[PDB]
Amino acid sequence: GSAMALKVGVVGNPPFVFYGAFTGISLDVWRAVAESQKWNSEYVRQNSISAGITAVAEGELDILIGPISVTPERAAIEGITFTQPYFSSGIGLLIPGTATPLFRSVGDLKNKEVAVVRDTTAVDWANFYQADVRETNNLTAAITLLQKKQVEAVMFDRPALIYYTRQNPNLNLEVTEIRVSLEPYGFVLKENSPLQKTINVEMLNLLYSRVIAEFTERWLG
Amino acid sequence: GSAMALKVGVVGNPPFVFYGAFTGISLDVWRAVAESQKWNSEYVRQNSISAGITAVAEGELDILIGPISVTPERAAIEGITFTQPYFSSGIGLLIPGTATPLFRSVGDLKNKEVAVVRDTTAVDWANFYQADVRETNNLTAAITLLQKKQVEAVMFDRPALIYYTRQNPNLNLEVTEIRVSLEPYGFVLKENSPLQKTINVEMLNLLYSRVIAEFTERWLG
Repeated sequence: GSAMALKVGVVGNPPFVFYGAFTGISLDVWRAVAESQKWNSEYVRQNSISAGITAVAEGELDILIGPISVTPERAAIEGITFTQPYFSSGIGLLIPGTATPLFRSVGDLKNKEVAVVRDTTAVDWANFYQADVRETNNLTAAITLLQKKQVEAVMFDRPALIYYTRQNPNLNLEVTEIRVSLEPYGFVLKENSPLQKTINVEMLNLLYSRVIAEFTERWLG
Repeated sequence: GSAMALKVGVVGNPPFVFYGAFTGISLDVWRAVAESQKWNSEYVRQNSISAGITAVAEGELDILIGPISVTPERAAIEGITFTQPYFSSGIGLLIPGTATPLFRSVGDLKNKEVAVVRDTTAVDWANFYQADVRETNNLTAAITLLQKKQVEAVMFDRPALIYYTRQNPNLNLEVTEIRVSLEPYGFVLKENSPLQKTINVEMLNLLYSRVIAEFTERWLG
């Protein structure tokens, strides 16, 4: 169709989002939704989740997609609304194989030099657990600090950490059994958006038909 | 305060909803939300979920609370919108203790006389798995049919079934390990409701603070 394209902001990390142009679990979900409605899309990579949320509130974007945790603080932002969640993720920790005995619970996080990526929920969880928080620009930067020896762990979404370890088995890094939290992922629309109902129904259809589970299995099974 | 009360429709079964006047997990969640905003409530028991959803769409109710599964078909109903989910429930099966070997998977459901409560997601799941569906007016009626000997199982939300077995250990009924599905519970508001953002933030606060987990532990821990 020749209808005006929806402006789709993209933010996140593998396996949910990859940057060529754009691929990953989140993109598979959005594309299935867009395709079912014969919609045209224009993808714009966003610097951060909050930058993307502001762009949706300001009408600069029609929707923000990616592994975006639905949190009270974000849901409180004026002008935006979250879609129904499409994935239930856990926030975990990546540590050196030898540090396994040291990280058995969230209580062990206190005072430990924990690396986190700026503008992610991990920053807040790391501060809440009284870790020695060290913010970085990206996951690669946070892991490069662990690869060296400045931080005793990296706090980030569990699926992304697992994916990373699978691309670098040679590194001997391990994702602990510790779950700092369980957070649902959703997309961000403008409040009272006329697309909301259609997107929710479609995402729920994908969820219940186990199609999203297949997408996830393709990138992390 | 003397502000106009919100019309709160109530539907569901224990441990989420009990009928005196109204108590249970769902009522604890709603009350915490209402209390945080100093809101006044007027509770009206609903005959069924779809009856309650229509009452919200028609403006007869401001919100419908209870263990309401967020499904594509319901999200598609004109005039309504679901809040963010507050609980992740599983749909299970209640069978006689002796029938344990017979129910090891959803595939074993085909042709088995399965009892379901009218207007619940179990009706659709039972039909989808090709069981010999037998609709009843309520859970007590569906279980009374199992207590006799007409159905080989009762399909209903797992927490409600477990709660039931705990009030009647003398019956020797068992909730199988089979999970027909995993469904999130949410409340129903009028589409583009001015209360939406406030309710979502509050429910998310309750969720993340583990307060909802405490409510659930009180009625089913």
